[PDB]
Amino acid sequence: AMIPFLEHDDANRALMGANMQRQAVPLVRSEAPLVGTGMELRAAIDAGDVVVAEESGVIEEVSADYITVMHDNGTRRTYRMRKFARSNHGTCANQCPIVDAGDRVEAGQVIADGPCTDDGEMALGKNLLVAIMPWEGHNYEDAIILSNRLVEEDVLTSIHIEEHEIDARDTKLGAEEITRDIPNISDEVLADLDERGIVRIGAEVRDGDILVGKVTPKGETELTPEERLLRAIFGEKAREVRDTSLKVPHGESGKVIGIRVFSREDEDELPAGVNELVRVYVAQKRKISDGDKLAGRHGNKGVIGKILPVEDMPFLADGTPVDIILNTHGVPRRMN
Amino acid sequence: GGYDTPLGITNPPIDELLDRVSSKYALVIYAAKRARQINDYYNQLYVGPLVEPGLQEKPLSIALREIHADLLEHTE
Amino acid sequence: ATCYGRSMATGKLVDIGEAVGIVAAQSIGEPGTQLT
Amino acid sequence: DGRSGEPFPYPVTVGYMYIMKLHHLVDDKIHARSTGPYSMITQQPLGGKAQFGGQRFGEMECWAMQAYGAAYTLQELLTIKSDDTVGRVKVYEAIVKGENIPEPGIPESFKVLLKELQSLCLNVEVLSSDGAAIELREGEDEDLERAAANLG
Amino acid sequence: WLSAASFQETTRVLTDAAINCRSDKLNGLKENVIIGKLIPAGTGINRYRNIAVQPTEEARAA
Amino acid sequence: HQCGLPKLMALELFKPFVMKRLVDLNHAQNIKSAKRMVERQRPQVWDVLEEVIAEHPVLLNRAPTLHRLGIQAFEPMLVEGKAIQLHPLVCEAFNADFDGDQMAVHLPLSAEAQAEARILMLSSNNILSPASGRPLAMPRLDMVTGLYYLTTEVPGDTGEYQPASGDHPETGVYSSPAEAIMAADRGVLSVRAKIKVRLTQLRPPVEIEAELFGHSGWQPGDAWMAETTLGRVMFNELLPLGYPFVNKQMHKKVQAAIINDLAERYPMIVVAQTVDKLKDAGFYWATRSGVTV
Amino acid sequence: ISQRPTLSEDVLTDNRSQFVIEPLEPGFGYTLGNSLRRTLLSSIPGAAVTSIRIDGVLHEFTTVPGVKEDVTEIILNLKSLVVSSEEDEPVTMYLRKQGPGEVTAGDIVPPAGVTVHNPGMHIATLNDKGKLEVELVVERGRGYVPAVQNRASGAEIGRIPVDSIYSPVLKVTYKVDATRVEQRTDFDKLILDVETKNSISPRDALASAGKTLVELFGLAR
Amino acid sequence: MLISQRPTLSEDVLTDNRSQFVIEPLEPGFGYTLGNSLRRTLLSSIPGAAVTSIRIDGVLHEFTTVPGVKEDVTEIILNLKSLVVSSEEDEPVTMYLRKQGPGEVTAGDIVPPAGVTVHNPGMHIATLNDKGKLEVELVVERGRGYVPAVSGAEIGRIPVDSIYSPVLKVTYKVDATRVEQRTDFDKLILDVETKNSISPRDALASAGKTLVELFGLARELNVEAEGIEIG
Repeated sequence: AMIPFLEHDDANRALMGANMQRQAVPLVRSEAPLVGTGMELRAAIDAGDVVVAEESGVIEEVSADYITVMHDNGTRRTYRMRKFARSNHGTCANQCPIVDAGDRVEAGQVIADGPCTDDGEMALGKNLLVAIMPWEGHNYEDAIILSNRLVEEDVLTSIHIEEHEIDARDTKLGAEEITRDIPNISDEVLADLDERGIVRIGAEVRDGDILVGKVTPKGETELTPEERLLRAIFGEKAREVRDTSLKVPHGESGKVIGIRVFSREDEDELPAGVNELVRVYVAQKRKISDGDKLAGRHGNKGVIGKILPVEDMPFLADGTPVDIILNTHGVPRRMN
Repeated sequence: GGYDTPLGITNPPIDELLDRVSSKYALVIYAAKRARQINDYYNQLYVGPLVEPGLQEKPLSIALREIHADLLEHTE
Repeated sequence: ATCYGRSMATGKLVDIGEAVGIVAAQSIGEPGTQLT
Repeated sequence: DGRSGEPFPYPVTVGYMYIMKLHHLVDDKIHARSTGPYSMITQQPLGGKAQFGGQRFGEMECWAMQAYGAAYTLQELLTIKSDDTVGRVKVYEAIVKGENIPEPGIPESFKVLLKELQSLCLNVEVLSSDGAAIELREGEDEDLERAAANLG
Repeated sequence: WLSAASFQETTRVLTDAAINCRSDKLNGLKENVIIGKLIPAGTGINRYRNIAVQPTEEARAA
Repeated sequence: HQCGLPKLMALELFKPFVMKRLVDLNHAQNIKSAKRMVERQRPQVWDVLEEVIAEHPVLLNRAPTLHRLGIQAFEPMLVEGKAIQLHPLVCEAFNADFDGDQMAVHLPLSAEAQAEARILMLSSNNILSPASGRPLAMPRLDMVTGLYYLTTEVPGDTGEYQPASGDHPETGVYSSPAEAIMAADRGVLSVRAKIKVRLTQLRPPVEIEAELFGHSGWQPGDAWMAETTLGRVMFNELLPLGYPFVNKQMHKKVQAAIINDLAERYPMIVVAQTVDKLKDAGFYWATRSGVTV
Repeated sequence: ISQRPTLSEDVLTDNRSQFVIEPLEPGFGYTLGNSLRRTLLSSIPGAAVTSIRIDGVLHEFTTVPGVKEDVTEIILNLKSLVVSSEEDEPVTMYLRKQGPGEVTAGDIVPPAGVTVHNPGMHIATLNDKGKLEVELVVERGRGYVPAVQNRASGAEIGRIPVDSIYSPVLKVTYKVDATRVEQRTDFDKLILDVETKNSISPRDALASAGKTLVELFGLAR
Repeated sequence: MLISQRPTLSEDVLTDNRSQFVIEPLEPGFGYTLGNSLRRTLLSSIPGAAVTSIRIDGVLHEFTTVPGVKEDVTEIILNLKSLVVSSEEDEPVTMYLRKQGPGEVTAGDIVPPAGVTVHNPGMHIATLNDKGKLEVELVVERGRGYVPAVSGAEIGRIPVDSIYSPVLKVTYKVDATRVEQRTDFDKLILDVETKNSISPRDALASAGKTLVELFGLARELNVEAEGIEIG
C-alpha cells in the first residue's frame, strides 16, 4: 500500500518493490517522499520505532537524551531516546525529538522521529532529481548513474554498527588472558588500547587494528628453533603465549562507540571456562559507493555503476545538475 | 594487417600465433614450456630470450613473441 | 575431427584435444530455462 | 551535456523520484584472498568472507574448464590452490622467490574419500602399473632436513 | 565405478563394484579430476602434454 | 580483453608477486617486511602492483555457469572503487545484469594456467556462441539504439541533398566526409540527412565497385560519389578498412549479419576491435538518440 | 572578421552576476561557457571547516546534556557554514554558550582573517542544563575533501574530522544567443550566469577560473 | 589554490599533416574541460583562405553540364573546394584557370596573383578532351571555420561552400591514467588532420594562444589564487 501508482505496475515488479522497501537502510538523515500513498504515517506509528505521546500535555523539558511531557493532571511522563543503537542487522536505530520546549502535544502525536521517519511518516529514501536517458553506457543494463553531490552532502549516507565479541577462556595449556602486553608488538600500535588492552572509546580503527588484546598459552614444542634458542639463552619466562588478540576484519573502518566488559571476578554470569567477555561496538559512516544497490518503490533497481563529478551530470537550463540518471531501456519492458 | 596496434595480452595477433601451431592447445604448451625456460634463465643469471625483452615483461609474453617470430622449433 | 566438422566457437575445424561432449551438454542445457 | 557543453538534441524526461538505499552494499560484498586459513577436516580453504575464505569452484565451473580444454588451470585450481598441503606452501615459496610454480601433488580430498570408503568396509587400493598397491604417506625428514639445515 | 558412484545411486554402485571387485582404469576427465591428474582432454592429452621446445640455431646465433 | 579490478582486491590477489617484486627493488629489506608493507597498504605498493598486473590474466565467473563462456579470462587493470568493472559485450555470455549480481575472480599461477587463460579462455578470443556459432559479443540494447539512430535516413532533415533545380547547383554535396562533419558542427547538416559525399577511404558496394572500377578492385585513395547520410559514413568507418560499404538503417539483424560475416572472412582480432568501435559509437549515439519515456 | 571578445559583467545580486562575451565564432559559445562552468564547479578555492572538538564528547555518535541535537546533527548543521579565511594555514575558531538559548553561527568568535558570513545559521538549541564549547579548525583548499582520518595525521581521539567542501560557487549555468543571418556574418553571444555562497563575489570566482584555464591551456605551445 | 603535478604535451606524428597530441596527466575531469574547447578552437578559430565563389565560362543559366569537360559542374565544385590556398591581405582576390590542349588540368595551371599560394599544385581538377576549352574564375578570401555558400546579381557566378579552416578533421578522447594511487586521472588525446598550409603543431599552438587570450578576459577581472601547474 506504500507503492505510488501501484495499479500502473505489473504484479512481479510490484512484488519486488514491496520486498525492497523492507531492505531499505536508515540514512543518517531521513526525508519523507514528496509522492506518498498516505500509508507512511500509520506504518511508522504502528511499527513502534517512532516515539509517541501516550497522554496529552506540554513539553516540560527536551534534550537529545529524553523528552518529558507535563500532563494536565500534573503527572509527568519522560521518554528516553534510543541513540545510535545497533539493530539485529547492523543498521543504526537513532531517535530524535521533533518537538520543542513550549510545544503542546496530544495523545497519539509523534514526539520523536525514529529510523527512516520524517515528522512521523515512514521515510525510506530520498527525493532525487532524475533524468530518464542513456548516458555513455554507464547506466547500461540496469546500472545507475549518480551525482557526486549525493556523496558530498551525505544524502545516501548511512551508519552501520558492528558488534565485535571476544572472550578469554580455559584451554588445554591453561587460562587465556586479556592484556595490553602482547609479544612482538610495538608500542605504536598499542597506543589506542587502555591499560587492560581494550581499545578506547572514540578511537579510529582500521583494517587489521587491535580491538581487544588477548594471549593464549602456548606449548614449548610449538616454539620455532630460534625462539627456543632465545628462551634457553636468556632463561626467559616459562609462560609461552600466542597473540590471539581480536583484530578488525578486512575492509572495515570506523570509530569505537561503545565497550562492554564481563568478568568472573564480578558476579557476571558466564559460560563454564570463560573468564572474561568483552564486546566492542564499531560505527561506520558509509557514503554511497559504486556497487551499492538502489531501488524505487516500483521494482526498478540496479547498482551504481558510476558516480560522476557534479559538473559531468546533465543539467537543466538554470544550471541544476540532475542527481540520478536512469536508463530509458529499463522502463518499458519491466511493465512498471 | 588490418588491425590497429594491439594492446596488452593481444600483442601478437592470435591468428598469427595460430599459424605457427596446429591447434590452440599445442600453442599453450609451447608458450608455457618456453616461458619456464626463460624464467630458469633469469634464476641462474638454459637459453636467454631470443627477443629484446621489455622493461619488465612476463616470460610468457617473451615466449609468445618468440613463437610469433619463428625463433623456436616445436615437436609434437 | 572431420566427422564432427567445424567448431562453432572457433569457426575452423574442431581441434583434436577438444572435448565436444561437454560442449554439447552445455549447449543443449544452457537454453533449457527457456523451454515451456 | 556537462562534458562537451552542447545541449542534448531532444527533451529528456526529468522529475523527482524516491530512491532507497538497499542493504546490499559493496563494502560487505567485496572479498579477496591470496592465502588464508584452511579446514582441519577437509583441508580446503575456509568459506565465507568473515573467515577470510576462498571462492567456491564448483562442478559446473569444472564443466566450463573441461569444455575449454584447460587441463592445467583445472588441476591447479583443484590441487595446489585447495587441498594439496605440500603443493600450496611450495607454490607460495616459488612465487615469493620468483621461481616456476612446481608440479601439483595429490588432493587431500581423494585421501579422505579413500578413508570414508574404508570406513564403509570397502577395501580400496590404488594400484600401480605392475599391479602392486601403493601406500599413501608423506616423508617427515624433508621438513626436518630443511629446518635443520636452516641454522647450519 | 568411481565415475558412476559420483553420478547417481552411489550406494548401489559401490556395493556392486565391491562384490564384483571392479578395477577402475582411471582414464576419464571425471576420474582424473578426483585424483588430481590432468584431464585427458585439451592440453592434457599425451600429444600436447609431452613436447620438446628448443630454440633454433639461427635464433641462438642472433 | 580487459576488466576493471578494485585496487585492494588486486593487491590481495597478487600479494606474493607484489612482495617478490617489492624485495627485488629496495622498498622492502626482506620478504617478511614486504608482507608487512603489503598488509599495511604502504604507498610503495601501487607502482609495483600495476607492474605485476600487466599482461597477467585473471578469470571472471558469474554463477550459475551454464556454458564455458560462463568463465572468461581478462586483462585486469587497477580501477577506483570496490566494484568489478565488466565489459558490456560479455554480459550476454555471463547473463550478467547489474541488479547486484556478483562475480568471482581467480588468479592463474603456473605458466600453463596463464597460457590457457591468454589463449583458450581470453574474452576477445571467444566472440561466438559455442552452440549456434552466432556472435554473442555483438552489440545489444543501448549500443544497437545508438547505431540505429546513427544510420537512420530522415527525409527533409537539415542539409538534405537538393536536385539543383533553378539557378543554383546541388547544395547537398560534400568533397570529403570531414567537410560534412564541419557542416554538422554548424546547424547546416543533420547526421541523418540524405546527402552525397566523395569518399576516398571506404570501399564501395559490389555493384558500384564493379560498375565504376571494373575489373581492377577498389584501392584506398580512389574517390567515388556515395549517396547516403553522414551517420552511415561514420558507421562504415567503424568497420574494417576495405569492407564493402553498407548503406542501410542498422537493425539488430543487420549488425548481426555484418558481424557474422566478419567472423567468417576476417581474423578474430579484427572482429574484437570492430565490436569495440561499434560499442563506443553505439553508446555515444545512444545518449544523443533522444529515447525517453 | 577581426574583432576581439569583450567580457562585460552585469550584476544581479550581491552573490549572483552574469558575464557577457559577445563576439564569438558560431558554435563556440556552449563549449566556452561549459569550460568556465566546469572549472567554476570543481576548481575554485575557498575555506571550510576541517575538524572540530567538543568538550565532553570523544566521537560523533553521542549526545551532550541539555542540547537538542546530537553531535551528528550538530556536525550536519555545521555543514551549512560559509566561511572565508586569508591565512592559508590551519586556524582555530572557538564557540562557547551557556544557559537556555539558540547557538547560531554568530556565536562563533573567529580569529582575525576569518569571517563567518551567515551569523543567523542554526547550530543547536540549549535548555537550562545545556552547555556547548566547540573548537573548529578552518583550512583553505579547493574541491571536496572527505574527513581526514586520525591515522593519516597526528590527531588525537577527541578530534572529530569533518568533510570539507571548499567550493564557494553555488549554481552556474549559461545561455548563448546564436546570431545567424542571411548575410555572411554570424556570431554567438555568451551569457555566463554565476552564483556564489557569499564567501566571494562572482567576479573573483570567474577570475580564479580564468587563471586556472589560462594556466592549463598554455600547455599547448 | 594548491599546486598540481604538471601535465605534459606529447606529439605522435602519423603523417605530415596528421598528428596525435597527448596532454597527460590531467586532474580528474579536466580532459573534458580542455577537449571540446580545443577541438572547436582548432576547427573554427584558425584563419585561412579558400574559394568563395567561381564562374564557369559557357554555362550560366544551366549549371548541370559543362561542354568540353568530362566532369560535371558539381564534381568541379567538389575538387575545387579541396583546393589548398593561402592569401596575405584580406580582400576578395580573383584568379583565373584556363586550358586548351587535351589532357588533365591541375592546380598548377591556375595563375596565382601576387600574394597567394597554391599548396597542392598536383591536385586534379578537370579532364580536357580533344578541342575542349576550360575557363573559370576563382575568388579567394580569408576567413575562419566553414561557411556555407552565401545570390542573383550577375549570372555565371556560383557561391560555393568555403572551407577556411586549415585543419581538416579533429577528434578527441579522454582515457584513464594513474597518478599515485588515483587511477581516475584524465589523459587527453587529440587526433588532428590538417591541410599542408600549416602543421598540426602550429595549429595546436595557435589554438593555445587563442584560448589563453579568451580566458584572459576572465583572468583580467581580478588577480586571485588559481590552480598553477607550471614547473
